[PDB]
Amino acid sequence: GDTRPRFLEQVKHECHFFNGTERVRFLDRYFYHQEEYVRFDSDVGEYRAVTELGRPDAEYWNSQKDLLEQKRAAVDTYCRHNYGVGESFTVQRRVYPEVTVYPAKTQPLQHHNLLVCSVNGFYPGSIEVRWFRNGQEEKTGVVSTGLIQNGDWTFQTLVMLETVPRSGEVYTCQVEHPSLTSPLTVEWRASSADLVP
Amino acid sequence: KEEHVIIQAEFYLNPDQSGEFMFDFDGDEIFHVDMAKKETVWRLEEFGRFASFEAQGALANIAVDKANLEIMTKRSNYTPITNVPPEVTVLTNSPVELREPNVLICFIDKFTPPVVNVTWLRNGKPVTTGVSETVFLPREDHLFRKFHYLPFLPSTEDVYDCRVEHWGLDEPLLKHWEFD
Amino acid sequence: KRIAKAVNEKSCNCL
Repeated sequence: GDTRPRFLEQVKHECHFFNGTERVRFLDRYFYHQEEYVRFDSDVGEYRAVTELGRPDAEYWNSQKDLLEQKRAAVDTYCRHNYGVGESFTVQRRVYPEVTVYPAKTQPLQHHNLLVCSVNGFYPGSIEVRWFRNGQEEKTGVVSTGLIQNGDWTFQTLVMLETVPRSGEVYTCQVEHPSLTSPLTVEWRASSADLVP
Repeated sequence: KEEHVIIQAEFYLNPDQSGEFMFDFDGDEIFHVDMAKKETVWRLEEFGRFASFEAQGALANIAVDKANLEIMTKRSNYTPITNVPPEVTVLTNSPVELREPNVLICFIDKFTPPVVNVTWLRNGKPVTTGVSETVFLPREDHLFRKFHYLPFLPSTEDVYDCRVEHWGLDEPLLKHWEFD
Repeated sequence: KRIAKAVNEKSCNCL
């Protein structure tokens, strides 16, 4: 096979937005492999070497007046402009979660089980998932996958509750998320899965 | 604390002569440019309904990336990249139910350089039907991530693996999924 | 509406 050495250049032109577009920070960042070597930060207003590999460029670019003026205007000509273009389908994207609750294993009541609250297909990533046992919030014995990006502008998470369920108990998974216009709860009733009555 | 980040991320890699030009919003791809076809490729079709991007502009940027790479390679005395092997996870898109269409996701994370071979296997055999993949997606630590997808009909019979090859690995890396 | 492209600056070929 081909095991010749590799050499990688990256550039990242970043726009960071705070309180809508009230505050914007623009970064023009250049990398050799993973090493950032030179950067323009709009909070600074000129290029700075990040490593010694970048020193020749910070000096050279900062000596070009038209160059600096263009980068100093980027917060508007580039960042706020592109925020406006994309807002409706990015910033304002809200996709409602599909929520499924199930026991991890078919187990008779009065034995340990894991109750799974699978929260799928949602956007954006900010979410709170809570477990309740007969209306009391459970805090211990709660394990999750964390937030999983699917790569297609949706997320999922599985949030599991360790418990020993008994006949007549009602467990509830509650989701809080920006897509909701009203509350989202899904119940699992222990008496719906009484394997050995 | 910031609310959102938009990044125009690019790379050029030697000696492969491979490059990429994409935009990222909060960690998801808006689009990339197919530089062979000179075409803007939107990650979700619907993004192109109102927005546009002049794909030729990417080619100009990639030519600067190449020229810059040549310079940085010399400045570094031909210090090459250190291979960082991927972490691989296989996921389903939704809870799995027999005979209900689903999608296997192979998530390839925390690796560099951005050259990888990913093959879906059904019962050990490469699947080259109905598969899709993303371009290389940038990480905040300047490594890469990537997704490959396989629509499937769940059964008790079949098993699946995502096979990943990368210069940082000692052997092909297999991540398994089967019905439970 | 058109998405704006950021330009890349060209490193000094400081020979």
